[PDB]
Amino acid sequence: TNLCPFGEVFNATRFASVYAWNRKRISNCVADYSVLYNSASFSTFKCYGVSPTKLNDLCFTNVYADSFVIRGDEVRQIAPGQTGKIADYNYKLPDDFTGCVIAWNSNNLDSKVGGNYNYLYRLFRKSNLKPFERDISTEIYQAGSTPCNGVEGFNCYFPLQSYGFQPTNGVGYQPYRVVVLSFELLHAPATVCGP
Amino acid sequence: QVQLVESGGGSVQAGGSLRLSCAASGDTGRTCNLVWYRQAPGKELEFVSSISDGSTNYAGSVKGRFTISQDNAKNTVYLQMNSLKPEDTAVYYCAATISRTGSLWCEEYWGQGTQVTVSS
Ligand SMILES: *[C@@H]1O[C@H](CO)[C@@H](O)[C@H](O)[C@H]1NC(C)=O
Repeated sequence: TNLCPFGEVFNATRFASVYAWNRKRISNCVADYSVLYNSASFSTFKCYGVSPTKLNDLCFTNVYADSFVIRGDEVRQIAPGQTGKIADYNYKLPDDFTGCVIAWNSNNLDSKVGGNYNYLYRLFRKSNLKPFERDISTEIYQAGSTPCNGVEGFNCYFPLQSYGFQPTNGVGYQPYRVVVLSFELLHAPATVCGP
Repeated sequence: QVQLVESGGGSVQAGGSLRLSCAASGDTGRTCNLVWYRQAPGKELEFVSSISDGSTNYAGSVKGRFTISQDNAKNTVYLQMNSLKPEDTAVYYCAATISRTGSLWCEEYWGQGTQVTVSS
């Protein structure tokens, strides 16, 4: 009965840029999801394919915890069936997702005077990501008929852009930390259970 | 336990040169890629150059003047900056995606920045 190490995910001092989202595998442990659900710190707590009322009564083969920073008005893209720059090019949930999405405002940690440089997102991609796909490449995006030949400029775009979070931004443009919990059930022994 | 440490910034006269270094240390595994960016305060972070598995790219404004290279024997990438111009003044940052021992996931790390100031 070791307790699941969710603190390492939720309380990490730095989070990943969404294009380079992080994942931690959680297994062989007991989780009290009510602590997360009841925390006043989280302004989003939305589950799909499972009801919150059941989280402490179920066992799963593995839980994955993916985490990253996006801007507030993009949190809505972290849900099945959604679209936009984040869902299309950065982090994509599947239609049949079973899991929960948890988010909170991180303006106090993730903005900087003069604009934070640390948090980037992919702005251009030739096709949409498949669910749970990850793209950390930085090839020049060729927007037109002229080959870019490894040089950024007209019609030749570097594909990642900084959010530039500044503490004075409006709330929709402020950083939010996001943790996505996936509940995986395989034909294998369950290892992560509620209490 | 991976860290990126920059070195090499400073003040130079227009036309001069500097060489920046971005050195990875700790429980490093494979580097998937590495990007040099620059930002002056309040301005949007700007792409400068990147390198991945030997392929390189550059901002149009620095192509021909700056060269990115991977050290043939060290966990370090250099940015050689020649023919410097006042417009090159900024804090330069490296960012890399690197897996750590025990993992196949390349995770993002950032250097601490180095000021470059070019005066006319
Ligand atoms: C994060 O840290 C706080 C304060 O140390 C702690 O009370 C909380 O349980 C942690 N969150 C987790 C483990 O999800």
